[PDB]
Amino acid sequence: ELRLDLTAQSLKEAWMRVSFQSVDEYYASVDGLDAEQIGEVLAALFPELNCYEAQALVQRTLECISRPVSAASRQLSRTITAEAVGLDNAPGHYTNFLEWMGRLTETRAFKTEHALFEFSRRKFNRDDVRVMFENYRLMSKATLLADSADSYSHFYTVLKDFARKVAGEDSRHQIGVRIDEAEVDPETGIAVGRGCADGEKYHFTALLRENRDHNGII
Amino acid sequence: ATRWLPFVSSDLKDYLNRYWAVMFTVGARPIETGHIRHYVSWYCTRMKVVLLDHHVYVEPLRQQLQEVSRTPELPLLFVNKKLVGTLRDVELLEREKKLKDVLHFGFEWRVGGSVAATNGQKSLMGALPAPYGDAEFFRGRYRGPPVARPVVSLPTLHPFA
Amino acid sequence: CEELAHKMELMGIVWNANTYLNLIRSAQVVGDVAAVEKYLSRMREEGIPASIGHLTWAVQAHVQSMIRIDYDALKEKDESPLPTWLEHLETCF
Amino acid sequence: DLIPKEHRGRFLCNFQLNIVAYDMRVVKFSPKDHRQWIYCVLYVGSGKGIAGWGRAVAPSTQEAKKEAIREAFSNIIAVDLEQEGPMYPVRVNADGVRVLLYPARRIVANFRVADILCAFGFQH
Amino acid sequence: DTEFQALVEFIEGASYDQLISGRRFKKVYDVLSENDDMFIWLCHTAMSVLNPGDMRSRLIYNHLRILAESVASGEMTQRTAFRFFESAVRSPAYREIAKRQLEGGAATRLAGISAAADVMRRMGLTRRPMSSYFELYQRIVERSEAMTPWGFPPLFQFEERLSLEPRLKFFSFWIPPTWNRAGRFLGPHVTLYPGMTPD
Amino acid sequence: LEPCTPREWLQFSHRNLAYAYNGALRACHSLPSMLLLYKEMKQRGVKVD
Amino acid sequence: INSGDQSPYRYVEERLYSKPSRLDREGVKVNKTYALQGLGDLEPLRYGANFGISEKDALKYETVAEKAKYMEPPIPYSSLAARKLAAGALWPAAPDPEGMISKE
Amino acid sequence: KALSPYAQALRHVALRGATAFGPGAKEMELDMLRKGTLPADYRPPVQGRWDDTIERWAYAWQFPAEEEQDDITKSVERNASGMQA
Amino acid sequence: SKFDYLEKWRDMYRHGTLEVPEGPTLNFGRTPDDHKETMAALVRGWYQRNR
Amino acid sequence: EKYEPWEHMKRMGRLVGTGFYIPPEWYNHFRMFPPINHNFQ
Amino acid sequence: LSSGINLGRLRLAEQFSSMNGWQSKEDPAFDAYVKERRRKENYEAFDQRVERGYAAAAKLHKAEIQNAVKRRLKSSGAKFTAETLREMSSAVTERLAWLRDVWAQIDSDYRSGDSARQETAAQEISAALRGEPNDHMRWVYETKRELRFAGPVGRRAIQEELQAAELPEVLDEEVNRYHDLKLNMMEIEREVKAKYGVAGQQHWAELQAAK
Repeated sequence: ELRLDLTAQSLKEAWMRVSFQSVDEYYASVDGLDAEQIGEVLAALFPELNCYEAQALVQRTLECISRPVSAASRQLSRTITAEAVGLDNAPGHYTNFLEWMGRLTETRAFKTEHALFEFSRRKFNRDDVRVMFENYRLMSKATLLADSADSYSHFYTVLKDFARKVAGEDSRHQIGVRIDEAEVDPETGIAVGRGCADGEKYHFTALLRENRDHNGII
Repeated sequence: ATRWLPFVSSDLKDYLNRYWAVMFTVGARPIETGHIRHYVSWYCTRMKVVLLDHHVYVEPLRQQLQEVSRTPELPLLFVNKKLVGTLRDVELLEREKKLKDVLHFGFEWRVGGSVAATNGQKSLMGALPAPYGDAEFFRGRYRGPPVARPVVSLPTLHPFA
Repeated sequence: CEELAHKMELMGIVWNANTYLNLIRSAQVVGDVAAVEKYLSRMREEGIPASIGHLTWAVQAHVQSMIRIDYDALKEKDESPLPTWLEHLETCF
Repeated sequence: DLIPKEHRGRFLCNFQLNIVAYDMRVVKFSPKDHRQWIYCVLYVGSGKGIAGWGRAVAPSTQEAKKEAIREAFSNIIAVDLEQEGPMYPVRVNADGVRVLLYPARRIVANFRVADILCAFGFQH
Repeated sequence: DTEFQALVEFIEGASYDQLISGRRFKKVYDVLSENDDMFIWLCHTAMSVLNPGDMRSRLIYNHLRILAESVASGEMTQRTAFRFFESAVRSPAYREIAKRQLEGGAATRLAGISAAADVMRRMGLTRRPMSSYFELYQRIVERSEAMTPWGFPPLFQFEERLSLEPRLKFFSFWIPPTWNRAGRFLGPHVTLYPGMTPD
Repeated sequence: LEPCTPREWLQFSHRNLAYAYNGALRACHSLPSMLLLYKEMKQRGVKVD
Repeated sequence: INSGDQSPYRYVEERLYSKPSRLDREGVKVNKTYALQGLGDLEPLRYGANFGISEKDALKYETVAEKAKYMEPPIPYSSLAARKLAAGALWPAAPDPEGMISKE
Repeated sequence: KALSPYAQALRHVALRGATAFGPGAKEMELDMLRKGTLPADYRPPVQGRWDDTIERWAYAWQFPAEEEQDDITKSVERNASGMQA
Repeated sequence: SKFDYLEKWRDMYRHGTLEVPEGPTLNFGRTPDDHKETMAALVRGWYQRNR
Repeated sequence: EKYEPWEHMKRMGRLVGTGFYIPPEWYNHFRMFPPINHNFQ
Repeated sequence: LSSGINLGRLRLAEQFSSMNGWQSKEDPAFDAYVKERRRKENYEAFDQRVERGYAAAAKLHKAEIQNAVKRRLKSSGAKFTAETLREMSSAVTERLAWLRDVWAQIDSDYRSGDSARQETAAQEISAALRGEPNDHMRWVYETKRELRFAGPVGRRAIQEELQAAELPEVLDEEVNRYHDLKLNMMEIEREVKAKYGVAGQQHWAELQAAK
């Protein structure tokens, strides 16, 4: 994916070095270059590159004029299937819709409204509520009026961290065990730990050292 | 208006056209028929069970069943003239909660994704497309609750259940 | 009649000289020269040309408008309808 | 808010009300508590074609009347007063109560039904 | 936004009380979930499965469009709208059209739903300027009416009675009074429904 | 969030904050946006993983 | 939940499925028994807003036959109904078969 | 009102003022999207092929049906020489 | 049609054949004093047409 | 049968015909595009 | 019976039944129809936010016209007939076209690029979305009542002054509806206390003491 994206960007910059879209051209989805042109230039400059990879480079270069990464459609293809959407013998229409839907899903309004949906579905905890309260508190009145114009900005400024939480396995924090820093005497390299039991009856402090030899005793 | 007559036909298609949900079985597989009966009766749908052991036209009906299901498996269920399959497929549909609809309305949800695997209410957390992918290269990604697992098999309560 | 024409539009049976003629006649029977002129303007802004029948029924809308004006409410103001009659005859000729 | 939303900005006539009956009714909430609510049935009429009848239960007379009026406006109906009444006999049977409505040149019903006919506007 | 005000009140109250309470979550959830989006999406999903060429389909399309516009503007109430909708859906012509559609390999249903989302945005039938598109994503990726073969949710109120009888054994929708021992709280005043257990 | 009470001090840790900052970086959509977050990571004592 | 002199299962049963619980949910002032607040998508679809049929209104009919006569049809669909459909909760999952094993 | 197309166009240009001849709403949305300054309020004009498809559907619900294309009796009527023979 | 005339004028403006002021000259409905602004914007055209 | 959409249309027709009720837009729109009838086919 | 009409609609049925025959280059007739539709759209179409504001304003104006006609009927005791319905609809359509041109001005300003013009368009769009009614309409109502109550030379002066302005047709009922509704006291006290401060508080204290 990185190879294809960077090659597409290199070709786009080459075209701009060498050289606005109208409504008719936008509807026709005709970019500054043609698929045949991209294929010929790629075949000329890259001999060993295979036919399938050349077709992939053509597709990616054509699509990077609209969206650089556009990795949402590839993933959404697995969630939504042609038969499910009733579009089985129309692969072109299926892919067109998948691109449309992924590029719409990537939008800020879509994330805000998904976060609102999950909040309505009650998948937040007191920590999330506190974070939302801090965001709202730091948000000011003039900023609130400014964001009310967009009508999604003020929602997003409050739900931004919860927007991360709802996107679970790709962007969710994992609160792991606490990892502190070592505390050992530099001269003698001894670490001191504590232990208790029975409240006030049993109390021990253990001094731990690294036995440079393999003869360690307690 | 006419005397009662039990229905018989040498064609599987007659059974499919006549009965909504029809299961073909034998007397040598009582447990599978009992399980499919349990599921269908739980979902309260009229169902006809036909025993092929004494049914006349046994060989015609058997070969027709085998060619339509692409397997010799006598306990077979049919809804809307389609094949839902044997007890294993019925159990699968019960697992992912598509059996209610395949019985009542006669269609399997093709939405993709499982509804059985849920921690609470059903929502879309983790469904949105991930930019650039790389759901695996966030080693400190949220991993979920600490699922527990058994140590030994805890012998099965009954050889059937 | 108006809603039948609107249903033609919404069902995709686009309007025609005959449809506009029907609308003009419907407006004329009550004497709505305003609606008749609006219908003629709609025809003109569309591609269809208005015809001598449409002009005839515009003149008929004018005669009905002359008939329909409220002479009691005009008398209570003490206003002669002669200027209105002359306006109508001027536009028709 | 007494008129439902679907009928809010549409009535061009002033309605006038009267109550068919008030009553005392006991309502059970739990086997250990029975409350004593009030039941009211009433109807509203405009005297020019639009009228309706509602009924409700509430712990108070005013609350019951409010709910009954809301139901009456929900179940409001209409007639045609070109002739100020019917033009043929209408015989209906609403599960035991058999009612005849016929044309005339006056009101030929008892006072209770004459009030309803006035609510509707049926003088003939 | 009123729903923004509700969210603000909920967060304020939860942070004040140091707990998330049933009352306040109920208030915010109701404010969030009070909207006619469900019915308008129902109606437009039904409209989607139609064919833009058939004249009967055009009549049904315009009828359902008028229905959705009326409910959105609030002129007609939800119950009356559902009666109109269930009639227009149970019609035989609609079922013939949907059955014809589901047969082909390339059905215009997806385009129908997308155009429905765009129309909802433009006509202002939504709660926020871009809510219809998340609604569409949900209807596509989650079990809804957009994923059924007919375009309406899988209930027996939207099915044919003649189609209802031969499938499920239900009678021949209240608990008979003679059944004094049915359940802990089940009684004759508790209703039942053909294809669902709302409990 | 800055730890104020001992209960939050029992949860604060730089290497663990690296997790939250990685998550925010992944959530971010633009390199210019991630630059401010990474500059703040470095300005803080957060351990870079 | 806080359970006093009764099991939590029976306590939740009373506070979910019960005449006073339903009446309080519809908004009728009762004191001894209360419904469970703010259950999101978990409250029974029978008692969700815009579904079923109002018990505050149903109090108005003295008999079940009268209720059947005068009671208008229920709303077929709702937002909570859509959530239940999406979760697959319109019909309980089938329990293990008990009609083919003996009683232990 | 009763404005002819000429006066209607003149009034249109009077109401706009040299912006009527500019790019247009869709073109400006496209330019904002490509430059990255598109408010979240706006529907992004993206995936032109699918957008055109759905718009074609929307206009398809109004598209008229061609009626009475050709009549053989009228054709026979029209050709004078054949009818004379 | 209005749109045919308007497209031809678009082409003329693009070619520089005709000149249209930047911003609306006939303006109304937005402020109480707007016909005055329209007159102020049309003075030049009216005087040139008359003389 | 009391709740049929045709009966609702008729009831609204009588309400609007009284002359003291303001019709909704959907009344005229449904007069143009009446409900879909199951009968006669 | 398979006539020209029936055959035409039968032929139109299947191409749109499928998803194939009505695409970008399949049916030239449908392509021309869509081209004309888009040609009209690109000219008569506004920007999205201005469209939303226009929708809100049009809703308000529709409601106000309907309220005016309802006021006429309630006052005169007449009954709402089909003639009244048609007059209502025609007036609403006229007002919608007028304010459509008004928001054409607004959209052109919003798209001009000039910072001040875009600013003004932004505040007016925001006001329309928040639903605050215009001040131009208030001035229109005030001027209409003044014309109603003015003598003959004053009427001629104002009428010839405004005849070219193209102001919307306002019903006497709508003007009277605007004028009749009472004026709030809290806004008045706030405005006087803001414009005069301590003098405003002293005056309002005197007024309340009078109360």
